[PDB]
Amino acid sequence: LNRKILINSLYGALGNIHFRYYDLRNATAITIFGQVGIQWIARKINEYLNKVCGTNDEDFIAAGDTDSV
Amino acid sequence: KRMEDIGLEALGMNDFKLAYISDTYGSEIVYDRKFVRVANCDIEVTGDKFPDPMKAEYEIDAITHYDSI
Amino acid sequence: MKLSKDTTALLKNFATINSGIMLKSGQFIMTRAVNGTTYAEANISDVIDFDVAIYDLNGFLGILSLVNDDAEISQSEDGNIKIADARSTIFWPAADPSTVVAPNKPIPFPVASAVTEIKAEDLQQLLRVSRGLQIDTIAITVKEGKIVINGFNKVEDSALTRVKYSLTLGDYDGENTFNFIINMANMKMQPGNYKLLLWAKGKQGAAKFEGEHANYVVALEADSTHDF
Amino acid sequence: MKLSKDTTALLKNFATINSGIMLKSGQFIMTRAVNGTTYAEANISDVIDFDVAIYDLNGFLGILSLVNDDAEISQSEDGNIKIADARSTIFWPAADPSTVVAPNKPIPFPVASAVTEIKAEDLQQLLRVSRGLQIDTIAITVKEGKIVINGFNKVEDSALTRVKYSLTLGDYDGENTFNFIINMANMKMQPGNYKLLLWAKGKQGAAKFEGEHANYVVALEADSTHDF
Amino acid sequence: IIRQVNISPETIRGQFKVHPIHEYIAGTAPKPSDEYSCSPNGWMYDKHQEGIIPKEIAKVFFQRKDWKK
Amino acid sequence: AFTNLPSFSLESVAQHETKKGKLPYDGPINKLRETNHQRYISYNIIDVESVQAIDKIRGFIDLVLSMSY
Amino acid sequence: YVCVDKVIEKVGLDRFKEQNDLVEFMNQFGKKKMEPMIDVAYRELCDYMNNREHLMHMDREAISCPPLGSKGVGGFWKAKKRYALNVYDMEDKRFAEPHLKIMGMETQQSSTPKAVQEALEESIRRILQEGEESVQEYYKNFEKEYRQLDYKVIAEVKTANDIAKYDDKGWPGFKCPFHIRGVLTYRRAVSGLGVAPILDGNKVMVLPLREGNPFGDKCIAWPSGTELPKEIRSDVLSWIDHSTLFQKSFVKPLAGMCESAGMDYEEKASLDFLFG
Amino acid sequence: SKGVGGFWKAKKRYALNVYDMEDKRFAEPHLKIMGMETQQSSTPKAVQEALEESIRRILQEGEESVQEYYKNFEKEYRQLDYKVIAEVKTANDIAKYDDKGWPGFKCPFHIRGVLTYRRAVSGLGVAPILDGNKVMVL
DNA sequence: AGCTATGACCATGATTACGAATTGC
DNA sequence: ACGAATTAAGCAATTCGTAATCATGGTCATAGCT
Ligand SMILES: [Ca+2]
Repeated sequence: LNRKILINSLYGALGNIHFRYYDLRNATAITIFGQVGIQWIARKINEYLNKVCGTNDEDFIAAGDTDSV
Repeated sequence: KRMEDIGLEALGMNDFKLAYISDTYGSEIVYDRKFVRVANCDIEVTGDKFPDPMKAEYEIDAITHYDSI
Repeated sequence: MKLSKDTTALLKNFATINSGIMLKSGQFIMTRAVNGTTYAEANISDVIDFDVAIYDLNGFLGILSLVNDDAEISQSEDGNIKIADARSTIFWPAADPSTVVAPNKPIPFPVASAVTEIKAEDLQQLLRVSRGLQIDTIAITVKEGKIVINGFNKVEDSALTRVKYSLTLGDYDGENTFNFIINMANMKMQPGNYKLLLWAKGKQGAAKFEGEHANYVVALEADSTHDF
Repeated sequence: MKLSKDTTALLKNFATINSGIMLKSGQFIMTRAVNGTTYAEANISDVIDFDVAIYDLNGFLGILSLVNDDAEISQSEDGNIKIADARSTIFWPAADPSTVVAPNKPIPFPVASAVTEIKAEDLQQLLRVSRGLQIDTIAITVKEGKIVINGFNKVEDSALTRVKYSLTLGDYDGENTFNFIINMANMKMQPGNYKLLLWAKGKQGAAKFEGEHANYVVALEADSTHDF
Repeated sequence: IIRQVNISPETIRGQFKVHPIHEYIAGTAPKPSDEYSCSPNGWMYDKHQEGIIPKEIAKVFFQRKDWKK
Repeated sequence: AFTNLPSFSLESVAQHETKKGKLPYDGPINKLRETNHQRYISYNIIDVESVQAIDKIRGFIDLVLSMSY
Repeated sequence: YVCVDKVIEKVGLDRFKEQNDLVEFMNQFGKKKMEPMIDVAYRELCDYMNNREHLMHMDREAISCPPLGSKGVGGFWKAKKRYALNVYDMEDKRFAEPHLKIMGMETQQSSTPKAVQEALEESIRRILQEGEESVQEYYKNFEKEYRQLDYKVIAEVKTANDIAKYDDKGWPGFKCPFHIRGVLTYRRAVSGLGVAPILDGNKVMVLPLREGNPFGDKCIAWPSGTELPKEIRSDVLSWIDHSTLFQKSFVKPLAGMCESAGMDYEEKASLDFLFG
Repeated sequence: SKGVGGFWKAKKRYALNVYDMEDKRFAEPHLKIMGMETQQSSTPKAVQEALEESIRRILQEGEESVQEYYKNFEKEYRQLDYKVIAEVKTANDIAKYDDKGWPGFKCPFHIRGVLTYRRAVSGLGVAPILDGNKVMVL
């Protein structure tokens, strides 16, 4: 839990203007790549489930947030 | 600061550029508009989304800089 | 005074138009709309010897119907109306004539551009449908040599291109074309047979419904377009 | 197609169930309530020649009552409703069939578990009395070897044991027992004599009022217990 | 206002009895004072002694009048 | 300036005062570079000339010089 | 603001063969009554306050008045900081033509389209210069000619976000504010055309459709700057309530202004012509 | 059974009858819920337990069980303790609204209750409602 | 003397924008 | 809109209450007909 709170504190720190190494480009790249990754996995799950089930254009994904889905 | 922390009023003028100017000139100043250089500028940026002044993602391609001198 | 049943039946329909009235001497009863949109006239068989302005005319009629027909109407001692019954006496306040909106002279109706007639049941059905389907404008026009009346709602259509009601009134042999617009607020005449006269010239138009007892005059909206 | 006056009365009684009732080609009409707690149907002599869905059926009937019985009702050039009389033409907006909550198919009511007959006078008295005593729940049950219908109150009595109304209905030699109840939002049948049928299974039941003109079906609430 | 009635910081001579606004607007309130001028806020302003802010305002007004002439 | 124009866009003020109309253009700004680059650069140069003209007629740089001196 | 309705009447309008003569008499009696009155008033004020000197001078800045021989009203007031004056001689600058000094109305405001702004300014000029009948005829002819104007300038424009909004196959979901419902209608109409779907945050033009439309909605919304597919655009153009927008943006301000000046912008067409 | 198994309500609002969690097979299924009223602290404790059990019945038992338990808890609600049924939201920005112990401009419900408690008896020297604390509202 | 159609009202219902409290990845 | 010296994990989301505004049901009042 100590290590986890440290790691989770890193992302919060990287968005603080008073951080020594703050760069808005870096934080926005992290978060936008998170968005793109979760939606990419969403699309891949949708396609694979459509193939395996045999039907098409069906949204099998209930809902996803960040890493969880 | 010392007069401030003892609650004693300190006179004079606080800002010092004005005091420097007053002592440096004193008399009224005669000027010619030609010698002072005024640069009138504008830029043009092309971007899909509305360009953001704060982050400036897009490139710069058109600059106009008019010099009076 | 002694007012018969027919006179009361006539002037209650007139009371529906204008609450007040200005009963003058003679055998001619007149009413005008407060906003001057409808103007009604009738001739009665009762003698009138003094003039009086009535404000709550409907209550006056309620009192009259409450009492016997041979009740006598007089100028009361307090500058008001006195109703003497066979056994009772009633007092009714007299309104100031300046506070009653009444015509100052009979209106000579000009030469009618169009002449036709409408039956009692036709007008009755028209009024009931008018209350039912929320129509507020009625257009009198021509269609294949026949004069027709249509219903339009100004609230939903200001251009009047949605036919909701339509009736055929009579034949029309001519080439002058017309389309008159009447608001439903002026269609306040009593049920009964009527003769309809239409007059139009430039931006001056009017209509007249004359029945067996009473006559009504209705203004025409400026949106009406005629070719006379 | 023309609608008889009896058809109009039946349509108005059916309008009570739902302000908007759809119509189909044929001679069988049918509807349900918005919450599905009451259903009705009828077999009328007149045959409808076109499908149409009406939203303000009460208003439509009120307008229809203003014309003669020989009025011809049919679809118009724009898919709306048009009523042609001898001299008049009524336009009515045909509603979207989707925006009317109407039953999809006629209900094949199963075999009745219980059968009796309610006289016209009984229902006529009960419906008017229920308003007087503020009775909003009325329960039919089996008592002393007979079938009787007693009314209670619910606003202050959640136990449903405070007895306010009682009515002896008939005899029943049935070993099956039950206490069915109906709210007054479901009692909308017109005065008349109806065969009353009762069905109940699993955890739900229903009651049926079949008549010489129309049939009604009413739901039975949660407290309507049956021991079959 | 600043010129005709001195509102310079140092010309405050003390407080003045404040009446309701209606008394001042209707003229019903008595004359405040003859020695020093007053304002509806109710602070005594010197009449005999000229302030500094109205002096500057008068100087700028005179310069404006001369330059407009 | 004490002038309350309906909109403070450069085109609006230049039209109101210099009475010189901007050359009309087609499409959106972002595609304007790739459609007519000549037109794009000429528009930017005109813009700078228009601000120079409003300065010349109103005479504001001289005003700020007179202020500061 | 002074000189309402008394001084001019007290003397008589008959003394003015020309509106300019009325303006000259205005100047004459203004100079007659201005300096001594204001002088003694502010003298009383400074003496009451007993200050060193008095430095407050009045000066007639703006003079408005209805044009002579016309039924126009000239000047009215709507509310605080909302007023229009038919000014003639502003700060000693005689004008050959009237100047409509307007503040607070929709004319200078850019919420309405430029055509609507021009129409509003013309209506204001009409109510202040000639009067009722001209306002009526102008209103009628503008109603006649409004239907032919481009829909790009006579329709609504609004932002669009949360395109889904619990779409549920056309179901409004979260009470589509008369423009997201139009977005849904446009999406349903263009089904099969392959056009670009509407995205979040896009500016969309909205056109209310006539009642009983095949679209199934009394409004439609397509991305602003684009046009509805001509195939469906012709249909949406046939079903337009130019009236709805007209009563929203144009009729309401005219009604408010006319009732603020004792006027009526819709002809009543009474029977009084036959009454006399 | 007749249980739904799992259901959703909105973004970050869902309830699931989890059987295994990270390769840990559970002897009996246990409820996993994120967002609804049984995790929101502001909802009352007794209400928390009641609606948590109702959610469990929804996810495992079925409609009839939900109706039966709703009727049972409707019966049970009247004779419960006052402290265990109340919203427990915090309070902030004290000087925005207070006057004579009465609500001010845009006074929230909990703050209105706080001011009413101020008017209640007072003068006993009990701890105040200074911001950062938690208060039950009734 | 009473039923009933309709205007007013008084509150009621409904929708919108904004502040606030609380989760949860 | 120039105060001027300075400082410390982030965002997306729901849900409720309050304040503003428009549409309307139940009921009362008016009244009109029988
Ligand atoms: Ca997780």
